Amino acid sequence: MLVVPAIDLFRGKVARMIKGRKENTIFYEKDPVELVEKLIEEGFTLIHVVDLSNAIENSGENLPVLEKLSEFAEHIQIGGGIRSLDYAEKLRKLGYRRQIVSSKVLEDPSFLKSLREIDVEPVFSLDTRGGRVAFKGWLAEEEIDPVSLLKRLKEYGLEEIVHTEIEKDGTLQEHDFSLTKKIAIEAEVKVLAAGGISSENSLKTAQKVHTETNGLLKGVIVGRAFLEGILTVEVMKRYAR
Repeated sequence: MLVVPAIDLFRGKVARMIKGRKENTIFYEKDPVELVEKLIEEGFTLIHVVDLSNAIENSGENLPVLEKLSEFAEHIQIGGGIRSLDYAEKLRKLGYRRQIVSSKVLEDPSFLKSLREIDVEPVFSLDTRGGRVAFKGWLAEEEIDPVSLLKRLKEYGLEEIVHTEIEKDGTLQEHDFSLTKKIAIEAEVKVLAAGGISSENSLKTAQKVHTETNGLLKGVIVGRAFLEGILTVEVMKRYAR
């Protein structure tokens, strides 16, 4: 299956905001380009990159790094404030075909079709907690059943998502793959599992669910555990294949 290393970029540097809080931001002493280059060399074919400068500060400070990383764009799925077709087109020109989107799709689902018109694969970031859809701007919404939401978006062309159980990294618990499996099978969508991916058991389990779902669960995304060295590249590679 796929084992996708993930890194956040903020002001040109590899970063991480603890439990999604900007007031608690940390920077890793690792060059973003050398890091991605090493991952490509170690055999990883897909890397998850999030431009926090664009997402949080509406800043283009990370563009130069993303342009230097365009050399590996075919192996990168990029996210971070992608809310307009003009910006999606710019990233696609740089080679980023796989783009992570979320809030814009909830506001205007036709955005999905529009992205496909410029040959972008819109990967919807589905955030959940306790099995319920949990998005910053949709906390009062009547429907918060994951499968229900996805079925609605498939009518608009949705085919793949990143399913993140958002509280796992904070509660120091591992991913609950039963939910991911249910979403994959019932909504019939391709899924990359995220959140609580910090142990070999989680990788072992994901590989099993990868099989039980006949491939719908494409693999997992390793973020905090990857950058913190909790999950070594050796172990990650063992399940990459």
